[PDB]
This record gives sequence, structure tokens and C-alpha cells, in this order.
Amino acid sequence: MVPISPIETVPVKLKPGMDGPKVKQWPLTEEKIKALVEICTEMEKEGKISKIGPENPYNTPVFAIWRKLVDFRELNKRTQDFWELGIPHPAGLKKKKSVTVLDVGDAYFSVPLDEDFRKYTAFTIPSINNETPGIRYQYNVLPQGWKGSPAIFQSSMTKILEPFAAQNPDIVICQYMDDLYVGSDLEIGQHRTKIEELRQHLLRWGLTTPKEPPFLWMGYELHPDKWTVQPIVLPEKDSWTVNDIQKLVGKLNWASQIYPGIKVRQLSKLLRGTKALTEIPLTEEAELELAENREILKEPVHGVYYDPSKDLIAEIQKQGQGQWTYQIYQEPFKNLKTGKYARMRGAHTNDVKQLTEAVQKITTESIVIWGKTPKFKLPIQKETWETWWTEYWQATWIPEWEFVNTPPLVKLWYQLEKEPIVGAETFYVDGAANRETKLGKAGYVTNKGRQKVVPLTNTTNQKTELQAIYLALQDSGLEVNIVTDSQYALGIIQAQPDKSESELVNQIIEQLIKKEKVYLAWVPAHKGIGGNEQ
Amino acid sequence: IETVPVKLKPGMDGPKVKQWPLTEEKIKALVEICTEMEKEGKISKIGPENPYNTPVFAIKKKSTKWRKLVDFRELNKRTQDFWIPHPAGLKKKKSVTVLDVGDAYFSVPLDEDFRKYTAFTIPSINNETPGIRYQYNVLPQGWKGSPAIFQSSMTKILEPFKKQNPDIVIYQYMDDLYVGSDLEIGQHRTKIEELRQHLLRWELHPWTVQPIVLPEKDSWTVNDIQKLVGKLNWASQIYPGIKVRQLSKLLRGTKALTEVIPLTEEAELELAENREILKEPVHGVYYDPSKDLIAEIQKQGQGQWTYQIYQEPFKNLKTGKYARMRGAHTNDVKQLTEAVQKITTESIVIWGKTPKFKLPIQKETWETWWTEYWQATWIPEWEFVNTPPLVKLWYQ
Ligand SMILES: N#Cc1ccc2c(Oc3ccc(F)cc3OCCn3ccc(=O)[nH]c3=O)cc(F)cc2c1
Repeated sequence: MVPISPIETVPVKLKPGMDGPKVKQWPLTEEKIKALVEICTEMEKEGKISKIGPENPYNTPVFAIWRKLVDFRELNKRTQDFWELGIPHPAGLKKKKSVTVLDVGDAYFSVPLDEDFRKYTAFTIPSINNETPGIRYQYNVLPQGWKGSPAIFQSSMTKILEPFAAQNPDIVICQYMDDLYVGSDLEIGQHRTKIEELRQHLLRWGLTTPKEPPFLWMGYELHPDKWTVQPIVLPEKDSWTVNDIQKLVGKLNWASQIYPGIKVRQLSKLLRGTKALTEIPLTEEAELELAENREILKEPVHGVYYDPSKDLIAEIQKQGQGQWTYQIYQEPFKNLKTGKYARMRGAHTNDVKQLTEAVQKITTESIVIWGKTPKFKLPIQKETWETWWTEYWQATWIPEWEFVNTPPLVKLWYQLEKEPIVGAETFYVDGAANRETKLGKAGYVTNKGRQKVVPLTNTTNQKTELQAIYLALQDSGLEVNIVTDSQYALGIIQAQPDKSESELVNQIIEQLIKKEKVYLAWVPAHKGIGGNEQ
Repeated sequence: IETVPVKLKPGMDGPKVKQWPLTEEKIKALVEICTEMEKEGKISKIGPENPYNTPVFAIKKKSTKWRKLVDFRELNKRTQDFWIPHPAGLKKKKSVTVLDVGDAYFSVPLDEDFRKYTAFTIPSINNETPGIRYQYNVLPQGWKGSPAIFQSSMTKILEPFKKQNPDIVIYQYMDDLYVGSDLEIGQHRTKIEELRQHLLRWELHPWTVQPIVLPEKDSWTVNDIQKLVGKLNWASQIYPGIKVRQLSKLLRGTKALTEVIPLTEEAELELAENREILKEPVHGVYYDPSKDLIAEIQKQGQGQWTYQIYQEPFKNLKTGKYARMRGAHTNDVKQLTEAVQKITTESIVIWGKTPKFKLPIQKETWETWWTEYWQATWIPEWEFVNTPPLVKLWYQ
């Protein structure tokens, strides 16, 4: 016998204040008992387990479905924490002339367990009628379902594959759980030769190896020249529940990585605060969303693989209602992948901020996938971004980008003057409201003698302060100076929203858009400043 | 050559912080640097039995060579408190030079039981391969325990220089050594070179709380007086005797903002009294070492930034205005990063510790780009203010 290479074990300790689990055994039928006896006998003949003496006080339950199902639940609650998360995305994979899949078999059982920890993996097989002591075993290798088995196996597989990878730089090896994916641009005969060399090198340590394209891997379809997602099954039910909507949203989100134009806003709004598995009709906008998405998922869509010699490009389009979509590609009409971004939950916002957030998301996702920031094509003029970031009170930045003219274009709808306006009428505005009766007033006075006060019902101090500004915008010319004491209203307008969840703010914005020059000044209230006619 | 025993704080497990993604060039540079450090015994590869992790990234300091920087923030706040009065003469010196003595820590070995807490991971692109895990066998730069342990050795190394030039103040924070003197710039420059050669064997000019000033005009408009009353009303939160009733009386009526209003004698008297009040410092402003320092930053535009360091509201310990123009005109985030670094440096010089920043930037933008322009070996704490301040023009 040629001795297989030794594999050093990884020391394992249980969490502090805990000791080996001593869980009793559940009653099993005689068929289960005999099957477990035969299985454990074969495993012991192979060296995976060993019969143990009664000194070992630690035990773990075990069932049978034949297949043995040892339950290490309490042992996992007592075992320490280990390292290791995300899966490799197909769009980041680099086109190779040959790709081989090798599935390691008896993988965990190939790696030995720490000898000072085997005593805590013991289990008892219940004898027939419990007239005898139960058969006792301990695991000598990595058990199935254990907390530490995946990390220890991964570390061992890496330490074994390292010399072969270093000696063969002309091939690239990806390691994922119990599978190895070897890609190379060599000739097919040289490729198969290096595969045989690899599985021989793995056999030296005692690892057994045996699929062909297309590869069904982690919900993806991996073809030699393209990649896509596995067929998505969108259920059709006249009656929907919250668990159903959540599952439908997740499937739509998954399909959105390659299918462009997927929208999930309307369906996501339905599951707001339910937190209940059983409960929902579809609004007219939502039925379109599911029908739009059903139309999008009707036609085949494939993505390509990544070429490092070509530039990385991401183009962004505005969808409306706070929804954004982007496509990441290198050559025209051949996308590496797609995606979407939904605006954060807020009362006020504008297009430029949302576009910036989308750029940040695409940038982070790009650094994860391809390890580099892509060039951007954005539906915004250079002048618009220039004026925006130069006058924005916050520091903001977008990486290298260029303007693509695909409407709708992101623009600045209004801009406040930095200095008062000569020849423009000066509207001193003010509003107030009673706290108990919810009654209030909003009005303005001007330098030319123009005045107005409007009675208001079911309003607040903030609503009246906004209403006063709205009145001043309504009755003024193309150029207007406005004085207010509301820090609230000034704080809203200085955030420069183009849309709001408040109808009054939206109307104020619509009035601002129609204006030429608007100067919005602020003064302290109740200081006796004239014109501030509270 | 004998390790000092080091432990963590009671009831606190080792640090487990997510490693953020890195670009391919930074990954390459970290691979090469960590390979060289591995061949020098400074770090060693570790197995999966180490659950702890500390973030690490690559920076280019002031030059072209890449440098490995480790974000030991979570480890520092979890590392036990280790048991020097801050040299208050350091901020009173004419010139102070900052030196990097990080290459001295890599000689002292680290405690064997503590190394597992210094674990870090070099990430891989697209998660195609598991990250490369290392732990520190020697004292790690950026960890607050490294200078606390090397304090005795550094005291020995610098004992001759201190006796030779007792007028030169020497302070140490993290991997940086601050050297102050009241000598001429050229005299101190050569003396710093002498200290460098002495270290081989084995540009700052300290700045006040800027005053609040009011415009001096011959003719005032309605808008001018409105801004003046608003600024004086804001300043009344800081100063006791600020009054604006006689200036607010001038704004009586409904006049155009560009209309010039002549000042009365009561208004000029009130304005003059406000000026004299502002010329005096703030009443009862002390520093508390048991409280954190808060630093607010405002973007004024045209590369101009303002900042205020305080502990209690309207009780500023330090004010300033950063306006450097070196290769950052287009990028606001870069200017904010350098501004945060300079404020942190000054805070280290004055009080010996870093403040907590309130940054005028969205969290996502800052988190995405702040590491691309960071040249410092320490990292301060920060939060994000998404509501526009009104005091922006009141500090300009
Ligand atoms: N089941 C399964 C399976 C098969 C191959 C995979 C893969 O494969 C690759 C492995 C190493 C490598 F360098 C490059 C790979 O793919 C580059 C792109 N690609 C892909 C498939 C193909 O047929 N041809 C081709 O060019 C990379 C990967 F993450 C996961 C994989 C999972």
C-alpha cells in the first residue's frame, strides 16, 4: 500500500463554560436499529468511526430516514465559533476555453477530526427492546451536519490544492464547498491531462474524484459562452398571502440580475407591516407590475462573461416613482448583468441624490464582482452635476462618468438665488395655528402694499408656515424675494426636493419651477423684525 | 525579547468585524506585502479555529509605494485599558514635526495568548477563493497596545536627546512621534534630522478659537440688518449680553430687501456693545478628559471648510478653517478626508486623543470612498449629519 499523505488536524475547543453534550437516545424501530448497525459497521470498517468504552459520558442522538441522521444540535450550541459567505457571481467569471467540474466524494469523511474532540461526538445506537447496553461509537472524521466540518474541510482542501495551483499557473481553480471548477485556455488534450494530474495529486492525499455543460449551479445556468438564471416560476393565484408576496418578490429580485426592467415597488408596498404569514388585493398599478414582469420574463435573456482586456461600463436609467435600473456591460447590447435600485424611505428627495446612491451601490457591487470601478453612463448633463455639487451643502462625489442622452434626463428644476434681487417684490410671509382647536392662519405682506391672510382649518404651525410661502409664490411675479421665520420650511426648501410625500410641498415645488429668480431669506421670529407680521 | 502579558476587557469577546471589498490593485499589493512580512516572521497564516477578524486596506502615504493599514478601532476599544500627562507645551511650541516610528514595533514580539485577536483577512475578487488569513506575531501598528508596551524602550532611546536638548518636547501617539520646539524653522529642521539619525542607529506650526466678527458698513440694507440680527441672535446663545432690540427696531415696516436703512444712534451703540462683547473670550470654557471631543465640519464651497471642536454645545474648545488647494478641486470627498485628518492631528497635539466627527456627507458616499485618500495611520470615529445646518454662514 502506498501511504496517503498525512493531513494535520485543526484543534477544536468547546465554548467556555460548556462541556461535551450528554443527550439521551430516542426510541427507534427495529428496522432503523438494524440499518444503523449495518451502516456503522461499514463505516467502522472504513475507519470513519470507532467503538468506544463506557467511560465517555458524552452522547448525541441519532435517527434514520437507509441514511443515518445524527443530531449535533446541542453540540453545535456548545462548539466554538469558526471563520467563514457569498457565492461567486457568473458575470465576474472570465471566459475559458475549457471548464471541468470535480465533485469530491466522501469529502468530510476524508478529513480527520481533532483527536481531543472525538470524545464529544459520541453517539449511542439503541439495542432491541433495550435489554442490552446501547452500542457506542465516536466520530474519527468530520461528522455530517457539524458546525466545524465545513471550515476545517475548506482549510484542508486549500492547503492541499496550493502546491498544484502554484505549479500550474496556466490553469485557474475555483473552490466552492465540495466542488472544484478548473478553467484553462489550453488545448483540450492538455486540459484533460492537467485534470488527470490534478485528481492524481488529490488522490495522493486520499481524495476521490469522478458532469458537463450546461451547469445547473446555485440557481444559475452556466453555458460555455453565456450564463443565465434557472427558469423562474411565478405562481398565479387569485388570492395572495404575505408569505406568497415575499416569495414572489424574492424570485423577481433574483430574476432582475439579468432581466432588465423588473419593478417590485407595488408588490413590496403591500407587505408593509403585516409580519403575518396569512393575510391582499392588487392595485391597478401593481397588476401592471406583475404583468410587466410577466412580460419581461417571457423572453429569453442571456448574459456574457468578463474580459479583463475590455473596459467595464455601467449605464443607468430612471424608471420613475423612485425606481432606478442599470445595466453593466463591456460591449454594446451584450450585458454582463443588470440590476435595480429603489430609493430609501424618506419624506423628501430628488433625482440627483437617488442617482448618486445608485452609483454608490453599483460601485460597491462592481468592486465585489470584478474588483474595479466601472465607467458610468448617466442621464445627467455635466453642467447639472457641476451646479449641483458646487452648491450642495453636503460633500458628494461620482467616479469617472459621461453623459448619455437617453430621456428622462435628471435635471435641477429650480435654483435659489444667493443674494437678494433688485426690482423684485419682497414678500414677508408668516403662519400660525392654535394647538387646541387646530385652527390657524397663513398670509403675507409686501413692500408694494400687497397683503393676504387666508383662514385655515385642521392645520398645524408647520403646515401654515409652508402655506404662507405657497401663497407668496402664487401671487408674485417671475422674480420674488421671500422672507420667513420658519426654520422648518427653509430646511425643506434648502434640501432642494423635486418631489415630496406632502401635497403642499409638491405644490410649492411646482410654483418654484415656474419662477425665474427666487431669493428665500430667513429671520428670527418674535424679535420684533418688521414685516414679520405674526 | 520577552513578551508582556496582554488581556481583553471583562465580558468582551475578541473582535469580529466584516472585511469590506477592495480593488484588484490593493489586493495585489497586500498579497505582496503580507508575503514579505510572512518571510520575516512578522505575521503568520492561521487556520479556521480563529473566528476573529480585523479589517485591512491599502493606502499610499505622502510615496508611490503601497502601505498596509489595519483598522484596529474595534480591537482598540475592546483591548483592555492599559496602565503620561499630555505635554501641554507641545501646542505652545513654534513648530512641531510628525515622524513615523512604526518600523520599531516590528522588533518586539507579541504575547502568545493575544495574537489570535489580531487576525485579519486579505479578500479575494468575486469570492472565487477563500480569503488569506494572517495573525500578528509582533507588535502591530495601529493597535493602542503597541505604543503602551514600547513606551519603556522608546523612553530609553530618547533619553540622551532629551538631556541634550531639554527645550525640545517629544510626544508619542500610536505609530507617530510629535517633536516640538520654539527654535527657528531651519534650526528645528536640522535638529529633527539629528533626532532621525539618532533613531536610525537603534511640517506643523501650532492656532486659536477664531472670534465672531460683524460687518462694518457705511450703508446697511434691509437684508444686511436681517442677516446681522440673525447672526447676533445665534451668537447670543454663546455670549450673555448680546441684544438686538435696537437693531430689530430698524427693520420695522415692510421694506424691500435692497433698500438702504440708515442706522440710528441706539443701533450703533447696541452694535458697538455687541462688538466689545464678542472681542472677549467665552465664559467658563474648560476641557474634561472624561468626556469625548466633538468635531463638526461645514462645507463653505470653493475648497473652503470650517470646523469647531467642543464638548458641550456652544462651548467651543477650538475653531478653524481648512482651505488647502493641493490637487483636490474636483473631489469634495477628498477635501473632507484631508480636513478630517488635519483636525484629528491638531486634536492629537492639543489633547492627546481623537474626537468624534459629524461629517456633512451621506453615509454611503463616505463609506464608499474615504479609504482612497486616507494617509494617516490612525482612524477617528465619525457619524453623518443629513440635515443642513443654518449656522453655515454664521461661521463664514
Ligand atoms: N456546476 C458548476 C460550476 C461550473 C463552473 C464554475 C466556474 O467555472 C470556472 C472555473 C474557473 C475559471 F477560471 C473560470 C470558470 O468559468 C469561467 C466562465 N465559464 C463558465 C462555464 C463554462 O463552461 N465556460 C466558461 O468560460 C466558476 C465558478 F465560480 C463556479 C462554477 C460552477
